Amino acid sequence: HAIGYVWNTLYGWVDTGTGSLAAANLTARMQPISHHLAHPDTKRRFHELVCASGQIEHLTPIAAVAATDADILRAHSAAHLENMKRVSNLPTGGDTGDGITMMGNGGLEIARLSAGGAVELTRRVATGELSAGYALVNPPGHHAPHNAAMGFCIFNNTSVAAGYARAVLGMERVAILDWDVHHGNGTQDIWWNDPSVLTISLHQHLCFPPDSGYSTERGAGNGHGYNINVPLPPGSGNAAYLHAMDQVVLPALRAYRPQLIIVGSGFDASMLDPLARMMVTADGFRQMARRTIDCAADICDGRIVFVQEGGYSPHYLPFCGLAVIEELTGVRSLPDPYHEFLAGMGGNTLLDAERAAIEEIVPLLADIR
Amino acid sequence: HAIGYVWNTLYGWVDTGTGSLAAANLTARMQPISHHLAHPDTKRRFHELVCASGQIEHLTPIAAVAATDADILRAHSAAHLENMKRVSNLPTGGDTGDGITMMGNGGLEIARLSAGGAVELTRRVATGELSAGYALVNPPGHHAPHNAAMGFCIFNNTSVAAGYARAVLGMERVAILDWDVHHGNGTQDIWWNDPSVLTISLHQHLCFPPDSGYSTERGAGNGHGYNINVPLPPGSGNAAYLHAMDQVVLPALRAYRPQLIIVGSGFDASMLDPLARMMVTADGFRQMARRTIDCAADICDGRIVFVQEGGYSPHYLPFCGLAVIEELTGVRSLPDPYHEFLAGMGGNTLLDAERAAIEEIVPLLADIR
Amino acid sequence: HAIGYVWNTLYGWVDTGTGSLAAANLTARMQPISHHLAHPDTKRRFHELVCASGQIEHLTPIAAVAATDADILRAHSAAHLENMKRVSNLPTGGDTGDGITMMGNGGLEIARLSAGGAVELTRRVATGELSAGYALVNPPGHHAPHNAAMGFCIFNNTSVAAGYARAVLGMERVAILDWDVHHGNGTQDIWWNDPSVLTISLHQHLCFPPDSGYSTERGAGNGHGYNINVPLPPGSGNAAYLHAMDQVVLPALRAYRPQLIIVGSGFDASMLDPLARMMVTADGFRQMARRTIDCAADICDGRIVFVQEGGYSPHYLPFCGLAVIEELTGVRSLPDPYHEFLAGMGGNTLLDAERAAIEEIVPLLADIR
Amino acid sequence: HHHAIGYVWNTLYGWVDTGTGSLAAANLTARMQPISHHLAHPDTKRRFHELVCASGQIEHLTPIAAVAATDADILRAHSAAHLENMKRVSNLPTGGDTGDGITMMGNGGLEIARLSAGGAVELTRRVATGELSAGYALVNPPGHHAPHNAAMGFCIFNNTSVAAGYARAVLGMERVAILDWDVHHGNGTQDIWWNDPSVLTISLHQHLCFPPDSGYSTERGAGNGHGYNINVPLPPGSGNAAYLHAMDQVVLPALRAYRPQLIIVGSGFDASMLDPLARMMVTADGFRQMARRTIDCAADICDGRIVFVQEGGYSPHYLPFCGLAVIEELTGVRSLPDPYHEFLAGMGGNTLLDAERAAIEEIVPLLADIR
Ligand SMILES: O=C(/C=C/c1ccc(/N=N/c2ccccc2)cc1)NO
Ligand SMILES: O=C(/C=C/c1ccc(/N=N/c2ccccc2)cc1)NO
Ligand SMILES: O=C(/C=C/c1ccc(/N=N/c2ccccc2)cc1)NO
Ligand SMILES: O=C(/C=C/c1ccc(/N=N/c2ccccc2)cc1)NO
Ligand SMILES: [K+]
Ligand SMILES: [K+]
Ligand SMILES: [K+]
Ligand SMILES: [K+]
Ligand SMILES: [K+]
Ligand SMILES: [K+]
Ligand SMILES: [K+]
Ligand SMILES: [K+]
Ligand SMILES: [Zn+2]
Ligand SMILES: [Zn+2]
Ligand SMILES: [Zn+2]
Ligand SMILES: [Zn+2]
Repeated sequence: HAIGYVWNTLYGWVDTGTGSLAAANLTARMQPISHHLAHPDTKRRFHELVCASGQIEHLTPIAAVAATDADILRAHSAAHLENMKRVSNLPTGGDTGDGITMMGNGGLEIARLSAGGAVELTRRVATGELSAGYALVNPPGHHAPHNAAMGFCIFNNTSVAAGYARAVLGMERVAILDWDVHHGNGTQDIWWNDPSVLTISLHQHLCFPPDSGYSTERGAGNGHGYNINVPLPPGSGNAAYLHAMDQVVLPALRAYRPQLIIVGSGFDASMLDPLARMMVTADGFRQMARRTIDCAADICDGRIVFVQEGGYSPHYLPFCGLAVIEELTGVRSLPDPYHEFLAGMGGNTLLDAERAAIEEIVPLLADIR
Repeated sequence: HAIGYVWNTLYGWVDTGTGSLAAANLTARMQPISHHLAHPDTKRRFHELVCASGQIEHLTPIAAVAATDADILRAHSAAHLENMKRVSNLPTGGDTGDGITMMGNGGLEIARLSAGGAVELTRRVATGELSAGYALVNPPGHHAPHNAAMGFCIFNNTSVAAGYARAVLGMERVAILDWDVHHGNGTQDIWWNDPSVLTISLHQHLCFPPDSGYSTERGAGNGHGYNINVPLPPGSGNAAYLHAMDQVVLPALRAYRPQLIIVGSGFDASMLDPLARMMVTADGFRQMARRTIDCAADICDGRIVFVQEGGYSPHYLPFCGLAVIEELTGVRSLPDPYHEFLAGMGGNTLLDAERAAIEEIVPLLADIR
Repeated sequence: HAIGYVWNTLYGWVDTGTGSLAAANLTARMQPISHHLAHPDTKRRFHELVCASGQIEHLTPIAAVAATDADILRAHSAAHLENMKRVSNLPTGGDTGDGITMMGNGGLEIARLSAGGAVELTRRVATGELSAGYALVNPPGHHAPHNAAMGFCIFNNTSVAAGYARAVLGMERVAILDWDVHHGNGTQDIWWNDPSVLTISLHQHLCFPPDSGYSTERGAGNGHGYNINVPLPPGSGNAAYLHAMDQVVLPALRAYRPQLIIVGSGFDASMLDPLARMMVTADGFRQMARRTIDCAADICDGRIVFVQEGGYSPHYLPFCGLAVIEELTGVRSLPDPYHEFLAGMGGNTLLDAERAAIEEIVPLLADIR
Repeated sequence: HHHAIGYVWNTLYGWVDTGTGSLAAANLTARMQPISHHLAHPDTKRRFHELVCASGQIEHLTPIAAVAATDADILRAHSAAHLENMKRVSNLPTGGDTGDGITMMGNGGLEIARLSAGGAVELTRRVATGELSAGYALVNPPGHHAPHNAAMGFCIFNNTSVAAGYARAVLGMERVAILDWDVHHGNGTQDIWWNDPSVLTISLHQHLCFPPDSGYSTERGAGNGHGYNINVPLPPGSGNAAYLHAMDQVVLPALRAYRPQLIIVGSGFDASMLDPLARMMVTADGFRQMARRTIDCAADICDGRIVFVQEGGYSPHYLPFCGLAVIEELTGVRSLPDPYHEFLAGMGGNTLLDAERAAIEEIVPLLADIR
């Protein structure tokens, strides 16, 4: 039991610009605002709560090491890397291609530290120095496919980490479990043809991106059957999420027998998130983390690495993230002060449409060898 | 003919404090934040868009007139009025009662101007000077019952306005249609025994408060049948809302034949709102407004007054509000720049559970004489 | 009689980006920040106080009308106008030339409204519809010379107004009195050879720009003697400023007999300004305004137009501006709540070095015909 | 190429709730509109901390955890009555002002005030007794305006006096110096040690900037403490030349005469060229030279024992570079330019003006009475 924790100051310095989502735009009458939806303060407040709560005293700080060009090229194209260097070199940075993904001047340095934080924690868990950990990285990763930045993501951090373990550590099988509320299309893309990385995405159906995350997207060639999408309807809460964990996610992991589990740990499924419509509470994320850590203990010697994805409530995300940290440390010392306010809103009964969405995926488990 | 518009600078000066929802609290480790969820910038950004878009050139600006004690006592108890001016007269103000509802020293001035904005616009529409209008007030109203402040609401603005229309203008029947995503419990309470003010609330079921808004809440005594709740499931979008408008709301208004329609116009049912889980877009709000305004044209010579309630997306609320203003002016000159991004997310299909929730209410129409 | 007042919502929407002064830059480790020093909220808070104080009920609101190409060319070169059109048309705008003055895409719209606010107010004062007024414009103007943007100024608003007054309003003489704390180098340049616009600048010596504002800069050719710089030492307060008004500025205006006085009204000489080291309080600005308005009454039928320049204290600038507005309206209804706090800090004694700096300018007065 | 340099930051220093006003509270009747960042908002000091980390300076520092100041610690500098009153405000559901109408605190805010004073104490404990050579305690809230019996001017407890008190009573040092270069007069520190020659208190400040009624050169202490308080009031517009002249002519000679066993620096950066709360012209290079001179003095006279403790400073833009310059002088690692250097160097302040010279000359005769 030693739990690694990655925070780098520059994770809080990501420049999301002066827009809300896209850039500010006078002709469209999109007024500038101080905090873009993805502003780094949300994740910084999570870090600061980790410290102020005293959880930091039970964690082993791990320094990020910047990802090299060669590290990035394991997961991404040369053109993509060149384009990110171009944008980062501009005097005020700029949009990276999709119109909602700003990088500041010099912001490539932070993207390298974000991917490198995930890699470094993976490395140190795999040696046995650490039993597990949480890499509280920013910018996020899971939307970025081989040849682009997308959806606030510059490089696919979890895929860079999985690529490292496969290339360097002699790991035959790795699983990436993504519970960010948005479809992990980038991760799905990168490993589409590859059975050596089982990619699972639990998400709100068609939330982002628009035309993806269907359960019929199962990979190709040798990789067919090694991508599992679990699209859930808007309004799904703890009961639906936990049913999905018990009926689909955990059985998939046990069938596949990964040697390492990487969690794309977003908190944008929270009850208070502006960028999705789900009803998960901190206690829901707690139970999700507890189940996944316990699964890792059973099947891969406890080797589990959490890597921050999205989440957009500066108010509530810190308590969602703290719950996961407490499940790693085993020190449960602070309440969720929003518990009683949120518990009365619902989401804790499994609805028939939620049950049916999960049942659609159960047959795909038979094809995991 | 002429459309009134109320904005007062002090609506943007409401001091929501340094907490997120409740106050910042060091022992709970709730870190202070610049913008409380209910910070006035959200509604100020709506006002600024009304101006910057050119909509202000098609509106007649109407100054708020502070609500008198006489005005406030038509909706509220003598003890409540005394208690707010007791609280406002305290050296730094204080707690109105529920732990999420601030008032500053002299913050009664803003509460009076908010209610008075609704009254003054009502007076000018109901007397025939204006055809209709929008009062972009703050603080909001609909959670304040006869004897208390609640859920960010000091006085029940729409009920103060309805009370004025009844007692001063001699209207025999008024309807208040509340499409803020939270249950209008305050409005329901005030008029509970009174068939002369038909109160309708469309809302996310049990979102806030956690214990009201059931469709069994129908009024009492002579008021029985003149309160209609339409609780909707989380995830409901444009399709559910428009189905509710056509199957329940418009028929209720036609059966009742109000001489004035007041709309409690919240935008917290929007797709990007943190404080509910609904999926309405600016186009949904546009169609809701168009339907209600056309109903008013048919049954009460177009006498319709919109009064701002909640809504918590500083990014997207301005476009939701602008769409409603455009339906009043008839000048549709600015695209919603979020439309394509949000359209893909859904909410645009009437789901069986949404339809069933609305169908439960249809039999209640028979009792509206 | 009537006092005109210009505010346009877009003046508050100028996007100053994510840096402090220059852009954020990660190599330099200049961390992004929400409010650039020149963020438009400072001027917006002045506008909001004009309204909240009740001064707006004593003012005649005057809509800004976009400055035309012909208007701009009375102060600037064809090349500069075309370059601003070029930068504003770029997909995400850009650098206007100096590395720090930026325009967003379509930002030319705001620059035209800023200059056009000054023009429209000037027209309506000159015709006698209004006796005087205040144009609370943004972006500012006085650093922009004939052939460039500079120091966050796109067009020289007061020179566009002066040029309009000369060519369209028939005025043979105009004076521009600039009491922004920084040297009005742009205004000086534009009218350098022209005795028909007397240009006066009171400023902190070498504050910005670093190499101009010496009292030896007196114009050339027919314009020799018709530019007057009054550089003052850091730490100069109410005593120095009022002595400079009494000994130099008012005598210059009286000797010149302008038909209109345009004031470049900055408040960055205030006691709490980050971007200069001067000690002027709201009462100092009040007295400067009272004196200049009274001078206008004596020499040009009261024709005086105030046009906003700089000022960077969001806390205190609103009260400095309000004091000027109160001298225009004659309604003195709110105290400066900082009065006692700032009065104790000094600046209210004429120091020998301050007296000496002002006495250096006196011989230049003899040459004004 | 350096010995161990202690550094104190605690997350809660960044969580001090300064409210919704500018200076005093927001006030509707006065028409003081609410604002996100109060002048004294903790982000300014947090931006300094984050630059220490992002610049790589943190790799050359020894992080030292704050230890909460105990009642006994606070009572070496303050009255029992003052300690008791800070508890009450700290219990209020949203906190409140503590006395003077500009000194906001929270429910629980005493926790942070104890951690601020305790950061100064803990660094002092480790520097004295030789574990560390020197250090910087980047604390918040600040200290120097709080006198024996009150909170004042954003200060709850007098952090540097709590540290000096510990050094005197617990470590048994006979002589301590507190050098305060925050731009405002250190009236609280002056008050606490007024009668006491065992703590030499020096304050460089803008004359009558804050408070409005103190900091004259005739305030020299009383009784056995007569001659062991030295004020150097300077005129508005004073810059690097004035401050370095003051260091060379008054401050450093005073320290050499007094022979303190420990030098505590009340390290504010509100004398900077871009500060809203004073009218001085010091640049980061100025603060660099001031720090270099003071550390070298400590090396000469008290075995290098020097503890910097954060006081004021209100430019979130520029303060981090001023603070970083001081940190670089402690580590000897000079890896980042001041990006404002050229912009500010043209503004002046680097020539000694006659009135500046005169203000400093007035104080030189007081050096004769330091025994
Ligand atoms: O955490 C995340 C980020 C998700 C996400 C990112 C960006 C989104 N984009 N929105 C817009 C809005 C308006 C116009 C164009 C695009 C939508 C979702 N996913 O994991
Ligand atoms: O627009 C609205 C918003 C209603 C609303 C009402 C109550 C809320 N309070 N939440 C909390 C959270 C934590 C602790 C106590 C209370 C938050 C939002 N009504 O229309
Ligand atoms: O009110 C004003 C302020 C003008 C002003 C002009 C230029 C400025 N440039 N500042 C920098 C700062 C850092 C690096 C380069 C340049 C900063 C302020 N003019 O009237
Ligand atoms: O760093 C500092 C700043 C001190 C400071 C002290 C007192 C201050 N008082 N401000 C006001 C302003 C308005 C009304 C009452 C009081 C403002 C600043 N001291 O070291
Ligand atoms: K795969
Ligand atoms: K996912
Ligand atoms: K009723
Ligand atoms: K409702
Ligand atoms: K001239
Ligand atoms: K000037
Ligand atoms: K002493
Ligand atoms: K001092
Ligand atoms: Zn996401
Ligand atoms: Zn609501
Ligand atoms: Zn200026
Ligand atoms: Zn200070």
